Parts: sequence; C-alpha cells; structure tokens
Amino acid sequence: TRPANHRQLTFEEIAKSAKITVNEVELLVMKALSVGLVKGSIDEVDKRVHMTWVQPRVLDLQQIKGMKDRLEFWCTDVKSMEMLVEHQAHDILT
Amino acid sequence: PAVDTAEQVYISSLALLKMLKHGRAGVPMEVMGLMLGEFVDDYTVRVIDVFAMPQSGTGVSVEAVDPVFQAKMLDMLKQTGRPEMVVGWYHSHPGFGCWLSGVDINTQQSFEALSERAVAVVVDPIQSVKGKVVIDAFRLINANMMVLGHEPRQTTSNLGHLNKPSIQALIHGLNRHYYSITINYRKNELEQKMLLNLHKKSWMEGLTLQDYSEHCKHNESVVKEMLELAKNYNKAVEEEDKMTPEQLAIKNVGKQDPKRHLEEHVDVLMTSNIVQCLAAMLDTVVFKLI
Amino acid sequence: HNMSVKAMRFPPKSYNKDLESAEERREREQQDLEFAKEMAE
Amino acid sequence: PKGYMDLMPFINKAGCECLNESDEHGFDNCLRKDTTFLESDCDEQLLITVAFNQPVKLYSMKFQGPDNGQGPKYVKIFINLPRSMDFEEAERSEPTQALELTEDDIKEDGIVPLRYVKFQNVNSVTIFVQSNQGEEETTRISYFTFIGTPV
Amino acid sequence: LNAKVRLLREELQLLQEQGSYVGEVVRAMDKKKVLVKVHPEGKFVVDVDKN
Amino acid sequence: LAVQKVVVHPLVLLSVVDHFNRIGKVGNQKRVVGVLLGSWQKKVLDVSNSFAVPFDEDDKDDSVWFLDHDYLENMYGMFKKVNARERIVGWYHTGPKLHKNDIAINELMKRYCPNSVLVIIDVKPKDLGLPTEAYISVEEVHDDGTPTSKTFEHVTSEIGAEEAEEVGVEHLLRDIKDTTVGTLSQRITNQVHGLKGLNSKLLDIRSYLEKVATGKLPINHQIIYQLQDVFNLLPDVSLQEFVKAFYLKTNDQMVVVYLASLIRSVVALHNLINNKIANRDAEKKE
Amino acid sequence: SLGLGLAAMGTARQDVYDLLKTNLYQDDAVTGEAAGLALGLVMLGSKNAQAIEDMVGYAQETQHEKILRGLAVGIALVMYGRMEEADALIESLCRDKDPILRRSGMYTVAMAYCGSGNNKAIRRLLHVAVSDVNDDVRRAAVESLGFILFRTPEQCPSVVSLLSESYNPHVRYGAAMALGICCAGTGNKEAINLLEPMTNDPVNYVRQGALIASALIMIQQTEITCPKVNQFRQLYSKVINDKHDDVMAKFGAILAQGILDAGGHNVTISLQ
Amino acid sequence: EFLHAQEEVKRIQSIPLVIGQFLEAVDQNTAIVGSTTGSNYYVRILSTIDRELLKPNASVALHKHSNALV
Amino acid sequence: VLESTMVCVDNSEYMRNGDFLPTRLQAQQDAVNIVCHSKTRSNPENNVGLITLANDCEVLTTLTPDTGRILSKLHTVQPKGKITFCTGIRVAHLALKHRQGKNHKMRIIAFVGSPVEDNEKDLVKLAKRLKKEKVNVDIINFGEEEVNTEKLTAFVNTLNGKDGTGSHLVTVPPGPSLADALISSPILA
Ligand SMILES: [Zn+2]
Repeated sequence: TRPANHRQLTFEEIAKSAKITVNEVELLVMKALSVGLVKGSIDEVDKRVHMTWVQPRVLDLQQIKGMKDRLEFWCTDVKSMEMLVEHQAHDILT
Repeated sequence: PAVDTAEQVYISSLALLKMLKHGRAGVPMEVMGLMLGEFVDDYTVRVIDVFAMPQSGTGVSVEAVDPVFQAKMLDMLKQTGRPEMVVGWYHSHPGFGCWLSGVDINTQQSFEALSERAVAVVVDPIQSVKGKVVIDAFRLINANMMVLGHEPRQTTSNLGHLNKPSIQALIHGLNRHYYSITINYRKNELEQKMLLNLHKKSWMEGLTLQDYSEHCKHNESVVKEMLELAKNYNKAVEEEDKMTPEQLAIKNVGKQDPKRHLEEHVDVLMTSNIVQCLAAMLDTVVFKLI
Repeated sequence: HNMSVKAMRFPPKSYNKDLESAEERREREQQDLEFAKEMAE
Repeated sequence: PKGYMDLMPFINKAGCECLNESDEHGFDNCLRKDTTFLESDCDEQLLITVAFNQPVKLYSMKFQGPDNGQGPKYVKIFINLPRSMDFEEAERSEPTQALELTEDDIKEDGIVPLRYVKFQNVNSVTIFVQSNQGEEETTRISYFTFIGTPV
Repeated sequence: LNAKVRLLREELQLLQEQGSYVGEVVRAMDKKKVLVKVHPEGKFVVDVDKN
Repeated sequence: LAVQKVVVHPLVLLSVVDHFNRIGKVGNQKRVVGVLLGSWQKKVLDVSNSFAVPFDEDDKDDSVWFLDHDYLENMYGMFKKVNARERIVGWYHTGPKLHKNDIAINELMKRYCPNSVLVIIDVKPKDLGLPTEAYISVEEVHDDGTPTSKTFEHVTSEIGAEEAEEVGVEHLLRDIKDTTVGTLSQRITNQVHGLKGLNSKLLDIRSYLEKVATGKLPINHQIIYQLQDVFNLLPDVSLQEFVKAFYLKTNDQMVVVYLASLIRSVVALHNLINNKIANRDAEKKE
Repeated sequence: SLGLGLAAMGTARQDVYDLLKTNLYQDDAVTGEAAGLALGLVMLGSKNAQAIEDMVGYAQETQHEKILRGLAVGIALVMYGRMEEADALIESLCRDKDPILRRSGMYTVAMAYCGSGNNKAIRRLLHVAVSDVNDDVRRAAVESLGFILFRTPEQCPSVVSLLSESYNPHVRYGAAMALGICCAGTGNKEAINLLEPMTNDPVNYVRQGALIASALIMIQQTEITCPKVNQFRQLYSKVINDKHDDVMAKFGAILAQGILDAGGHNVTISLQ
Repeated sequence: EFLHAQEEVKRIQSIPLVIGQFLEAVDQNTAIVGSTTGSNYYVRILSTIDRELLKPNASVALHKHSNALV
Repeated sequence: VLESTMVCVDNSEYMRNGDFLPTRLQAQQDAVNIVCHSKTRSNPENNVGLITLANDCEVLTTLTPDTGRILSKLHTVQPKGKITFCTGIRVAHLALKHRQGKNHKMRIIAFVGSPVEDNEKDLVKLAKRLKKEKVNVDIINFGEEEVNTEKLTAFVNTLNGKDGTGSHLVTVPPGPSLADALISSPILA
C-alpha cells in the first residue's frame, strides 16, 4: 500500500494492523523475511522495519491503468534526456 | 570477336564472404568451389552466389571437380530460388598472392571448354586485411592466338589497366598464360545496413555503469603510472635540449617515450571518467523513483 | 590545449616531395621487369 | 493522360480470359465502371489476362478495388506470354512488375505508376492478383484500365 | 595529412622491395670498385652508387 | 538454460537476406525458413552458416505448413562434407515476429538438434535493434494449474565475425563505416542509443498496458508480476546517502579528469614549443 | 547511332529521337551506349521531361553498364547551358545509388553551368571529388570543374592545384583533365606548371591525362608564347620511344602529339 | 583514408614471417636485422611498429621475401 | 505421365478394424505398395511422397524417385488419432507446389478410411482451390463409404468440373483386399 519512499513501517503500525503485541512484531518480520514474502530489514532501536521489496500480486485493471500512467512519466523522462544528449553532443555524435 | 579488356566481374557481398570463410577454414589447402551467377553481357560477369566443393583428401592443391556433388547441389539449389548457372570457379591461395599455377590452368581449361567465358577467381584469405581483400579474376590466354602475334584481348577503354599487376602474379604466368579481369563489388543498401550490425553493442551496455571499485582502482593505478612518467618526462625535456638532431629519433629506439605514454594514459583516463560520469548522470533521471 | 594547437604553424614546405622520386621509382620497374623476365624463365 | 489516353477500345474484349472468375460477378464489371465489381470464387488469388492489338504502350493502371479489404494488395504483371498461363506460371515466374498496392492506390481517386520502360510493345498483358488487403477468401476489383498510347 | 596518407600507401610497395645485404669493406679499388665481404657469402667486388 | 548466448555471423545475415530476396522475387512470401549451422563452445552458440529449405504455410491455418525435411537432410550432408565441424544448431525465419506454428516447426527441427535454437532474422533494416532474436523451446510449468506448454524463451543474441569474415565485412563497409570518430564520441553515441533502446522498450510495455486496459488482451499475471519488480527496482536518487555518495564519487573522477587535462595542456604547450623551434630553425637556414 | 546523333546535335527531331530510343530499348550493351549518348546529343539543351524521364528511367532499369555510360553523357547533354533549370535533375542524379548515375550528375553540373563560374555548382563538385564512394565519380567531379571555369582560366590552377597532389590517382587524373579542359588553347603557364610534375606520376593513367591535358592547354603554342612547349614536345617523343613505359601512358603521349599539331597547326580548342 | 591506409599496410605482416634479431637502428625507417637464416640485412621498418620495443637483442618478425621489419 | 504424386495414407483409430483383411492399416500398406510401384513404371522420373493423415498431418517422406523408402516409413505408421482430411490435402498440396521438377503434373492420392467431419461448403471450396492449380486428388472411399459417399461426391465433381476425368472417386466395398480393386480402377490405368 505505501509508496517506495515511505516503506519504513513502525512497530506500532504492524502491531495494530496485525492485532499482535509490539514485542511479537519482530518475530513476524522474520517469518516474512525468511520465507521470502518481503525483503527488507528491522531497526529494533528505532522500532521501524525497512521493507524494500514485496512479492508481486494480482492487480486489477485500475491498478494496471495507474501502472501504465507511471510509464507515461517514465517514457517522457527518458525521451527528454535522449533529446538533451542528442542536442548537446550533436557535433560529436556519430 | 576478341574479348574486351573492359570486362568486369561482379562479386556479390554474399559470394565474397563465402570464399573468404571457405578459403580461411581450408588454409593452406587450395580449397575450391563453384561460382553461380549470370553472364549479363560481353562485358559483365555477375557472381550472385558461390558454394564450396568438398576436399576429396589431403593435399595442398586444387582437386578435380566432383560432378555428382556439383550436379546435385545445383539441382537442389534450384529448388530454393537459385536457378543460376555456373559462371566459373573460385579457389584459395593462402598467403602467396592471387595467380594461377599449372594445375589451376588445367582446371580452368575444363571450365573454358564448357563455358568460354568462365572466370577463375583466386582469393587470398591470409593476405586479405580489413578494408582490402586480395582477390583476382583470371581467364586463360590461348597459346595459339598469342604465339602468332595477337593480343589476348582488345583494349577499347582504360578500365582494365587501372590495377598494376603484382610481380608475384607476373612471375607465375600473368599476361603470358592468363589475364586478369577487373573485379567490382555489387553492394546494396539492404545488405550494407545488415552488416553494420556487426559489433553493434546492446542498448543495455550503453547505460551500464562500470564497477566503481574497479573504476577507482583503474583510476588509482593509471594516475600512479603518470607519477613515474611525469618524473621521466622531466628528464626527457632536459635531455633533448643538449642532444643532436641526428639522435632526435635514433635515441628514441628501444627506450620508452614518457610523453607518448603520458598522452595515452591521459586519453585513456579522460574517456574512462567522462563516460562513467555521463552515464551516472543519465541514469540518475532516467531511472528515478518519482 | 585548443589555443596551443590552433597556434601551431606548419611552414609552407614543398609537400609530397618526401615521397618516392620519379627517377628512383622508375628504377624498381626496370629491375622488377628483369625479375619477372628471368626468374620465371 | 498528358498526350496519352485510356485504352479499352484497343482491348479486343474477345481474347481476355479472367481465370478464377466468379459466376456472380464477371470480368465485364471492372472494365466498364458504372459501379459493380469483379470478384473471385475459388480462392483469394485472381489471374487476369488482357489482349489487344500489338502496338500499345502502357504508362499506368488504375486497379481500384473496394475498401473492406477485398481490393488487391500484391499483383503480378506479365507481358507477351506465348501459350496459356496457369496460376503456377503466374506465381513461379518473374513478373515484369510486381508492385505491391497500398490502400491509397486502391482508392477510386488513385492511379498507380508502371515502369514505362518495360512496357513498350505489348501483345497481351497477364495480371496475377496474389493477395488482397486482408484475409478475404474472395478478391474484388471495382474498376481497372490501362492509361497509355498506341505504339 | 595528404602526404601522410600518400606516404603510407607507397610504404606498402616500398616494404616489399628486397632488403640490402650488410658487408664489410676490405679495400677500395679503381673505377669505383669496392671489395666487400657479405656476412655469410664471402667476398665480392661491387659497384658504388652515384650518390 | 542450455544456451547462454547465440552468436550469429555476418555470413548468415547475408545468406538469410539473399534467401528472402530470391524466393521473394518469384512469389510474395510472408517469410522464408532455413536451417542454421554452427558449432558449440561452452554454453554460447556459434551460428556460422545456413542453407535454405523449401517451406510454405497457409496464412489462414497455422496447422497447414510444409518443410522439406528430406531436403534438410540432403543439404546437411553437403555442408558436413565441406565443413564437418558445422552441425545443425537450429533454424531461422525472416518473419518480423514469432508465429504460432513456430513451436511446431521447432519440434521438426528438434529431432536433428535436441537443443534447437530459433533465430528470427529480420530482413527489414530496423534502426535500433539487432536483426536477430534467438529463442529456445522450454517447458513453462505454470503455477495456476494450467498444463505445461511449449514456449520460446528468449536467448541473448550478438553479431560476431570470424577473422576472415570480419575482413570481408570491413571491405564491404569500407566507405560507409566512419572510423574517424574517437572512442569518447563512440561511447556517447552508445549512450544515446541506450536511451533510444530503453525508450523503445518502455513504449512497447506502455503499448501493451494500454491494450490491456481497454481489454484488447487479458491480464497475463506474469508480465504484471514482472512489472511490479521493475518499478520496485527504480532507485530513489533523492536519498541523502546516495546523493552524498554520488557527489563523493563524481568529485573523485573529476580530479582525475582535471589531472589528465592539466597534463594534456602542458604537453600541448611542449608541442607548440617544438613547432616554433622547428619553424624558427627552418627559416634561419633559408 | 553515333553518326546520327553527331549529325542531329540539338535538332530535337522526334523521328531521330524515336528511332534512337528504340535502339536504346533493345537492351544491347554495344548499341545502347551509342544510342544513349546520341539520345542526349539529339535533344541537346531541350531540357524536355520526356527525354529525361525516358533516359533516367531506363538507366535505373537496364542491367548493362555500357548503356549506363552512354546514358550518363546523354542525360547531361539534354540539360546543357540550362543554369538552375537542371537543379532538380542534379540532386536526383547525385543522390542515386548507381555510381554511373552519380557520374551523370557531375556531367550535368558541368553542362548546366558551362562557363558560368557558379560557385554553388563548384561547391557540389568539390564535395563529391573529396567525398564519394566511387573513384569514377570523383574523377568526373574534378573534370567538371573545367567546364565551369573556362571563362576564367586563371581560376582553375588554384582550386584544382591541391587536388593535383591528392592520394587518389583518379582525382589527380581529373585534376589534369580539369586544367586541360579549362585552360584549353590559352597556354596557361600556371596550369602547365601543375601538369609538368604530373607527367612523372607513379600511376600510369594520371600521366596519360596530364600529357593529353598539356596538349589541350598549349595547342598551336610556340616557344615564345609558352616556354615549355619544346620541353613537352620532346616529352611526348620520349614516352612513345620508351620501350619500358606503360602502354596507356604512351596512349596519352601519342594523342597529345595529335592535339598539339591538330588541324595542321591551324586549329585551336576554345569552349568560348 | 589515413585509417584505411594504416589498416591496409598490415598485410605486410601476413604469416609466414621469418624471425630475425634487431641489431642496430641506422635511422627512423631503416635498421640492421639478423635473420635466422644466418644473414645480416639492412632493411626498412614498418612505420606502424612501436620503436620502444626495438630494444637490442630483440626478436623481430621479418618479411619472408624482403626481410623488412614488420 | 510425368507427374508427381503424394499418398495421403490414413492411420486413424479406424485403421485397426478388420473389415479389410488382415487389417485396414495392413491392407492400405499393400495398396500403397502397388499404387506407388505403378507410378514408378509409368515414368522413371515420377515422384512419390508420403503424407500421414493423423490428427495432425505429418509429411513422412517428400517427393522422391524412390519406392523402398515409402514402405519403410509406412512400416512404422501406427494407428492413432482421428482423420483430418481438410488439412491433409492442403499440406499435401503445399508439398506439390515445391516439387523437384516443375514440369511434373499435380496428383494427390488420398486413403479416406475415416469419416470426414466437415461441412460440405468447406469440402467444396477445397476442390475449387485444387482446380485452380490443376491439382487432381485421387481418393478411394473405403472404410466408411456409407456416410462419405456424398461429401466426396461433391469433392470430385467440383474438381472434375464438367469436362475431363482429372480425378476419380473409386469406392471399393469391403471385401478381401482393396488393392485387388485398385488394379482395375482408373487410378492405375
Ligand atoms: Zn591454385
């Protein structure tokens, strides 16, 4: 659910969403990390879990449409620098 | 009806590569094959395609043409859109120039009896380098006509005397028992663009960043190399001041030139770091999370 | 580097004169003619 | 058209044989305009031969077909063929021109060029429709004629 | 640059010209004759180039 | 898999182009199919020769198709006699994309070479990509419970040339190949081509997702699984740690560039010194 | 065909054109070369599209090179002295993949710009001379410079002087021919000074072109008019009587004697 | 064309090549080499040869015909 | 005559039946051995090839001036699958278009021993396509002629048109051997 920029789950959020004790949050992440459901790390001092990867899941058409919209911005950025390098290095381009 | 000196033999891009590949693989056997094509006119001989005859056994020389291999290869090539007659034969001369030996002259006479305009193409895969292939097309000079005082061919143009005969070929019977036909190459846009894909790096390699650990170590090592070269470069400047112009170059033989190596290290390092920096900067926005 | 390279002057020497001389280039042709006219025979 | 003209009067209309013709629509429709069309029955392929007097020069043809996809796409043109021509001798032979029609050429307001150098003295013309603009098992031709001059 | 290219193509023909023997002069003679000793091939009486 | 890389030589490309041209001359052909010959080195294929075989397919039905396998055996004995080290390593076809009956043709090809590699050689001169796309037949065991099927798995392709084959290619490309461009300019052109190639790949995915959104094709659930990994792998270049590391690494290369440029300028000054000395000495004696 | 075209130069008669076009369409190498060349001669300067369309269209369809060589000269002659009216054809020919058709564009540039000194036409010729895939087009590109600068003969020995020392012998040959064509009859000492070392060129045909060009430059010229006439007059005799000289260098020397004493010392070459 | 000329001069290095010994550099383009045939020759040096490798007693490949240092 | 023929042998499940002694698979093998041998002596240049008519058609041997290789392939043919006559003729017609010598005449030999499960319209249009390429398909309606006698009737009538006996529809009733009726059939005449 959370974006890749804000994938630092605190121990309270995992405890509240999973109806588990805060002390049991840590063991829960081990099972997810060991099995392979999620990739990431645990920061026990700060009580935060740094997830970096999740198992891909089945997505609805609307979610796919949002995914395609993300490619629209990605394609624009790649095209923008393709013209930028072409324009700037036109004389030395082979 | 004397043949014209302005006659040209046109070898396709596919034909040239086949003889080069077959000739090199058969080094030093004089591996032979048949050239398929069409006698367009009295002045043009097109070689659309060639195929290689098998070597019957050991021996660095041209063997007899195998008729069963030739006939049933020609029959089976006609099925896949190649109804082209045999316009001559090709064979390899691995490194000793392009000419015809005594055995080659006899082999050509077999083709001359069937087709009077048969062409003997000799390819040197060993002496051929990038951008210049050592090739030549030969046709025999009849002894009866030349002995009585007749030129083998008429010269109505300048085209056939643009290439100066090699001394190796002139030694081995050129312009005495056989003559050379100028070879032109037929290249189209389609095949030429297709060959441009050779060594064309993948798009992944262009954006791929070199390992930063090895890049820094290479940065480290080469800069350390200039530390010694610069120290030697200073000595080279003072030495050449008090040193005679006859030894401007003789004294440079057998001793490394710090200036030359410094330029190479600078040139190597400038492209290594600029490409790595630009690739890193391009990947920063192209691959962005936002 | 660009300023220094642009400041390099080549004197207007008689170019293509350090190539093969016309008389000496003829020397090989006469000698090589006898090479083909004798070794081959 | 610029000093040349349409040449159906030269076409004898008696030595014209359109193989793979359909009983529903015959070869007469595409040579007279006035709507209607020619179509094939057995297969998408459609072989057409046209005969006329020996002195005739071809500059262009206007093989306008329909728009649904039944209009010809790849056509083979042969000239002065002794003996009859079956569908194989129109498919396994080298045509004088093998122009691959685009949708713009099929448009009734469209004229396709031919290599005029190779069409100078024509005894008869063999036309081999090999494919249409699609996968329609029958190939249709709304109109067709040769624009040129007698030799 | 043209001279560099022209010299490069002419070098290929030049490099195919046969190399020169290395000999030792015993004594000079009349009519520009010199007695030399080619390294493996004994003694010779040779001409002298006009230069 | 059994193949790590397929190397297609320029002779094969010219043979395939010629094969498509000569048969395409007599009759309009959707594609032409031949047999690829080559050797095996470790796990990289070395496709080096090819010959044409009779082939025809009805466009309406993918099931109807004929390949002259007796011709295939007869022509192999020809090439084996001339070159015994070139064995059947797969087949080729000039169709711009894959065909539904390709998995069927591969089975006929598989009996001569068990690990047959299909290389699609596009005769049309594509501007960005390589003309060759190598595929191998594998058993895709699905996790949805659907029965295992035979699918083509892509194998990376590269055009490489033998020493003598390269010699002929440079002869044919002598005029048009411009080697005057320096190494630094060549790498930047590679980066521009990398940007163009990545952009084209991204548009292909966007085009696929656009059709999926409108219902033109259904959800594959393997591409969507792959796509989530692609966007998850997109690094965050706005992190303080990465920015500081990027700045630290960029400055490390800049000083080396600065040192090399510093050495270049004085070496250039040395050359100018020699030029002026040579010019002054030449005019003094004249 | 050669006689008919030579007798119908510029007459643009349809009957001659129709007969010659029939011979060209016969696809004969020997006949087509003369028919193609005569086709341009008969329709010399007519610039009509039909002659251009027939000849250029035929040149892209015939498979015989001898026909192309005749057509290349013929196409150029149709648009002779047409100034910028040949611009459309020139870009079409110079952009062609056929080497001979590209050679026709260089010839078309020469005839559309005979003595006009058009630096735009000179700009195109010099570009092709130094940058072209085919040596024949390069040789013809330099050759066409003579037809554009013959009205200002002093201008040729400056533009073409550096091309006279190029690596490519074909450009060097054209450099000789450009001086011969442009400085024909003028006895230009600057042009003759360029040809004098070229008569000792390592490549045989470059020597032939220089010898022929020298004859064109100083035809009828005397010792007082041109100091180097006697030196070259003995040079022609030396080449002919040199048994060890290449035959085509002698071909130029024998021709050079013919041009030098042409018309019984009573004719000159002058494009103006 | 300079690159083409550099590329095309490498055919002088085509095998077979007789092996010599570098003895003395007379000038830039000429040197004295001792061929393994037992004869000392005064031959030319290919311009694309790294003269920093022409150390004394260095084995050099010579043209089988002209004995030139290639 | 100088013609190239392809035998569309059938190996469907119905070939295990003993309606023809000893087995329909064995009976048709003798049928091929005689019809293929007949085409050899009619012209030594005649071409004969094998195409199987299983669930998916499989060209066992292309056209060849050899007889023995045809039977060795037929030895390994086992009963399996259902007849697919629609695709069998086209895959056999495709090989006919790629024969050794284009001067040979089209000819296809079909061994229909299982019912053709197609509409009459598709069978009719197949005949019109073969008539376009002057292809003559010779069919023996053995096996299930009680239900194929009408579908194949439209096949040959449309191919033969109104004139010329290009193709034959000889139908052998079950008995001792269908090959014994082949030598009297116009196929071998
Ligand atoms: Zn030989």
